[PDB]
Amino acid sequence: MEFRQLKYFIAVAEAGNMAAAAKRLHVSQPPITRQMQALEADLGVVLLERAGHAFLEDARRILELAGRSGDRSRAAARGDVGELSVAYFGTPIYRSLPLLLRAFLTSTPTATVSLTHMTKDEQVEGLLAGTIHVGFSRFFPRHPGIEIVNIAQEDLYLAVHRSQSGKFGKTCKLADLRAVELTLFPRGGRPSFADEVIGLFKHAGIEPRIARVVEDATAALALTMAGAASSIVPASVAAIRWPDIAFARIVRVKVPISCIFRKEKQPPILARFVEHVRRSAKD
Amino acid sequence: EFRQLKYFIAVAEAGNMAAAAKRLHVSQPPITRQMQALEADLGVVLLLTAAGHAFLEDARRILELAGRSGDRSRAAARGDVGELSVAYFGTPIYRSLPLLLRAFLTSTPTATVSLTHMTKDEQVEGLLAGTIHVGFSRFFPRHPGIEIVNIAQEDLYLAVHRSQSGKFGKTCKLADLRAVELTLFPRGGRPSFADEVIGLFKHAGIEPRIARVVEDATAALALTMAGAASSIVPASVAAIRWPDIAFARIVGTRVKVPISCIFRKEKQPPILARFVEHVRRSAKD
Amino acid sequence: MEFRQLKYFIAVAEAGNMAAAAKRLHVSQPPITRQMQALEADLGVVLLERIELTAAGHAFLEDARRILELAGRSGDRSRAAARGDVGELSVAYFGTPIYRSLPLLLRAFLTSTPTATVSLTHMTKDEQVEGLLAGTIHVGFSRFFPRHPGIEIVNIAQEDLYLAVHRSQSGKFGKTCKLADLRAVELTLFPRGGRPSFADEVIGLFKHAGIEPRIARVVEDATAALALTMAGAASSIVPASVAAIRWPDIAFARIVGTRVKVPISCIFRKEKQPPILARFVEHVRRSA
Amino acid sequence: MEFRQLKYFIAVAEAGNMAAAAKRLHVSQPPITRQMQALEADLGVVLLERSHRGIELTAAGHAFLEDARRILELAGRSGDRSRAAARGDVGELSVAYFGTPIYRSLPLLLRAFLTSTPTATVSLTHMTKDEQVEGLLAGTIHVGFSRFFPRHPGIEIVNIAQEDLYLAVHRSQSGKFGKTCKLADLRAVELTLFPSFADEVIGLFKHAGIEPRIARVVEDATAALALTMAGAASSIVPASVAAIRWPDIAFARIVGTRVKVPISCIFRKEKQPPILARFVEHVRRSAK
DNA sequence: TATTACGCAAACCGTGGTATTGGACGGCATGGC
DNA sequence: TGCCATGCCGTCCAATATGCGTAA
Repeated sequence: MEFRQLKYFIAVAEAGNMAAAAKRLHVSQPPITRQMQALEADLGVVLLERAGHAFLEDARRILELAGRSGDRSRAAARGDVGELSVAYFGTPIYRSLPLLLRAFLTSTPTATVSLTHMTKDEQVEGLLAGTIHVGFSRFFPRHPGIEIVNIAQEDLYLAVHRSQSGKFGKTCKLADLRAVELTLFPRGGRPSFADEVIGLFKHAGIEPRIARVVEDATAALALTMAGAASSIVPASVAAIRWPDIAFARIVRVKVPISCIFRKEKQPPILARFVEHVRRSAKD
Repeated sequence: EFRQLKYFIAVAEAGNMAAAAKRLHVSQPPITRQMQALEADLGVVLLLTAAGHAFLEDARRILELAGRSGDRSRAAARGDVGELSVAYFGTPIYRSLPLLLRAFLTSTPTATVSLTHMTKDEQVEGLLAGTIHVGFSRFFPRHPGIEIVNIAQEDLYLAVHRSQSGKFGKTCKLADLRAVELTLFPRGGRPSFADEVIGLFKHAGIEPRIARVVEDATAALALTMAGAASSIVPASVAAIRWPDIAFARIVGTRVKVPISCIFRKEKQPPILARFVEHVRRSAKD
Repeated sequence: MEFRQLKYFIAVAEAGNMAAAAKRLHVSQPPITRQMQALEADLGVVLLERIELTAAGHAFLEDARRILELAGRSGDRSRAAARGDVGELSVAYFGTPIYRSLPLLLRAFLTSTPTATVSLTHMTKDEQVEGLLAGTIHVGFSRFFPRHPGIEIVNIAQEDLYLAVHRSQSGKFGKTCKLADLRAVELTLFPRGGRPSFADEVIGLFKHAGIEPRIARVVEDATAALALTMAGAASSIVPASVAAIRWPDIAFARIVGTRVKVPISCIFRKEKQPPILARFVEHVRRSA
Repeated sequence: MEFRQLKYFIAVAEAGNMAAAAKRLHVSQPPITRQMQALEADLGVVLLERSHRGIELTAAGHAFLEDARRILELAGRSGDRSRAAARGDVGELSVAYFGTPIYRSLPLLLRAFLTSTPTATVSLTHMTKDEQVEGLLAGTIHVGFSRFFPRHPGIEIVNIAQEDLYLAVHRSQSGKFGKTCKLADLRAVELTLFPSFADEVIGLFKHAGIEPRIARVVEDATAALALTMAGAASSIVPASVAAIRWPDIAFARIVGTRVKVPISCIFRKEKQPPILARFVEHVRRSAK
């Protein structure tokens, strides 16, 4: 079986004659009878004569998917349809990353996403291999073939129990915070949030008081919700109305958002994300 | 062209063009030239596969309809009933669904059957698009236009190594299992069996000690046969007499799992209607 | 078998080389090497290989970290006994109760018992029963536990369940919805990989109510699920602790039913209990 | 904080008088009292009150005496745990399988290895021959099991045993070929094969001199057996598949010169872990 | 009106030792209660 | 008279350096 025999058969069916369709497609009569006579051999039955209803219901359905299939394969390359395998790590989940995907899904409504938790490292392997598309965290070291895109900057906020709201007012700076018993995060991750918080202190001269380092951002505020600790978080987390906790920005003391992706052989839906995240960067 | 699709599907299988030609007894220049012609006729980079995997999917669909148009037309001319395309997910494939298929093929002798493995969700996509007439599994969520009919219900059986066989006996309750290392299944087929087993445990106030979930039933029973872990199967598998594995009927009130099938109620082809009449005719049996 | 042979080995396995480790330890390379060849003698197994660790190296790593962090706990365990303080209650947790539940119990406990402190450690519903029976953890919190022969399971309270949809979907369910109201909501659950946990009970509670539910996705934790919900790509189900927090662009709707509660629970080894856990267990039972 | 003070302070407490401790320790007394100064200086707390009649443990004395024995078990017991890891006595053998050996062959090999290494475990995941090698090289999988493995750099094939082939046909059709049969008897039978495998089966007819009549083709073994016991197909299966008493299926031993499929065992050549290093010790030895 | 009988053009395949100096830690002797 | 601390010194450890149109 081949394609010409199916369009012929449909044309011969709609025209009711092996010559009325021969003009409906602009070719002489011998080939009309040359291919349907050969069509009834690629099948075995006698469709028409000087089972035909059974093979017609299929032939119009074989070409229908053929045209529709071409419109999928092309639109797939245009990145209009496709699942984005997003990987993440840490603080930008609470507010940052969700707004970036929902804004990207407004940009490309047919696309879907799949979240896969991964450390800043397992992203690099996951990107250099092709398991994931983008990896979200804050502090990424360079890697010979991975490009970073710094999107924006977040403020850092002190978290404290509501009982001690007035003890630090609305907002206070970094030096006001030498005796605060900061309990940071995360335990996992070789140089992540806490390590850079410690860094912004030494660059500011104050050696920080740190009592414990817990697993999550939500584990440091868990201790704060019980008054058993005080922590410091990005503006993403402080945007959430956390019960029993009070927040205060810290006043050259920002941390960034950065997605990482492989620079070679980029899938289309990934490049449509890169398009939306770069236009969303400078704005 | 039809010669083009084949080549492409043989090339996505192969990964390189040289091996694919070996599978077609052709050379590399022919398939390369035709893939160039096809990439140009479609308008998408298909190269080492590219973002035109959707074309691979639709081309598999097209060749499926080509074959199932040939065979369909033949059997329709013969006055036969045709070829009932049945999908299956999970454990029914082991014993239950084969008996149902035999009971249908003997009653409708002019009819044949074809099996392709799909998930509970892949089965609804197949029932819609016209890929399959009926799908078979255990726990189906309702879906508009699709109808579910459970043929019968099966008992559950603990499956433990023949050494740890005399410990449980001929039958055992769920409460006997509060400290048993259960290796369940199937891993990754959406909510299916293992989730129902956990639900049956959680329904009796027992949060179960579960150590593993492996590929399908055969992997769990292979870790059982290997004296590594015990599992829970339904009676379809337990009635296959697996070597070195002993089964004890898990007795209880809500300890049973159904065999259900799904089909489209909109446009029911005649073979599907005959098979549904048989299935309902075997609802009480 | 010597403490400096432990501090050297740990910094080696962490930095990944016998030079940045000596840099991280303020020593030279010869003594770092000389103490490892002495370490490989008292134990008898090759730990390091030209740097990665042998399987002997990793199994010995978790032993050496248990030793050092034990001495660090004792360093403060003694100074608090001098002042007669109640001390450190090492508590573990797994799952949804960390968002509101467990913070409030520790809040009230640290009010009634003032001289005590707490350490939070994220373990698994069976990684706890290991720590309990070994003493590394006093009480571990989570939802659904299996009975273990040495551990006493105790329930604390019930929490409700809330369907989590985007703020736009809020009118579809209003304030209250039942389980059957969700028969066709593509749900994104959690936690992924923490043995049988939350998602497996939600699958049960539907299955218990005769609803084989639609499950779309399972992600790492609750935070990752509500993220896909506040982005519109998901609709989730969270307990009361997660919903008691006001989350942006997310509308929570209570699930109404006669068997739709999930519990708060802690576990403790009932054999040789330290006195601070006793002052703690006498406070959690009073919560009922 | 060093180990010598831990053995002393316990002996000082167990003796009740530091003088008696030095004898049980086979040392002179001035070390005892001198070590306890540095011990209480590194800790920064008072453990012992001294009189002319002996000592008595302070509040820190008891509180640290428990921490002391706990540190000293692990120090001694960490050596025995590390020797087991290096010895391969402990470890999870992460096996990956593909196809028909899972029905009987691989279970018995895992059983024979576990019988010979009882303090070990097995994680059984399912992978394609390409996922195995793409995983063995990376390291996510210890050993891969399947029928026919392609020679690849970095790995090592081990053809351990051979399995005869068996005609699978329905119980009704069972008297048509006998308890055994040669390859040529199967000229007319319509064979529903499955992969890989089905490529090698046709090879076995073609290598004995037959162009077989292939009817259908699935890609699951239980899918071929399903059609067979349903009265819709016949197939050719390994002995592991025929070893299972299949409910309505009958099996007939295919006999002939070199008509058998092998059981192959694939693993990475370099840098093999202990639990694998013993497992291959059990693979090659059991080849007899 | 549908097959047939032709020919020509077109399609398409063959780190680990070595040496020294500083400290640790024990063992005898004395002082303090 | 035990029992605990304090010096002094010697030895050991450790760490830096073919497929159509045309014709029949």
